[PDB]
Amino acid sequence: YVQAQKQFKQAEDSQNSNTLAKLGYAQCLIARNEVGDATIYLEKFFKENQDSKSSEMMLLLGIIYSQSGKSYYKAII
Amino acid sequence: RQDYIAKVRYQNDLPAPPCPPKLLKYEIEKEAPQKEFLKDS
Repeated sequence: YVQAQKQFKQAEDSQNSNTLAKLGYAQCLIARNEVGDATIYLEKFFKENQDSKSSEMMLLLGIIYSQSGKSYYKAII
Repeated sequence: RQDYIAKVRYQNDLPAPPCPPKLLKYEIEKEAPQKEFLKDS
């Protein structure tokens, strides 16, 4: 998980257009049980890329917000 | 005062507990299946 997350970070630094690398980075953050860091990273990516049609990212955001509970409206959206 | 006999008693009695049927949590409502599902390749 640490090595895969580092490789995803290097891929992101090499080419920022690789959305799959950033989503895998978020998945690796989930793998290391870093729920809060993954949530902050996902919020940053969504606010920077509001026009991106990353359906799985929005599904993961909805699941995370449902787990949090207080952000239920964002989960609905 | 010899007049009409009538009693006034406001009714604010609390009802009995309803005990409704309990919902069953989904598989995705537990942390370990969530971890298995999100970490899918």
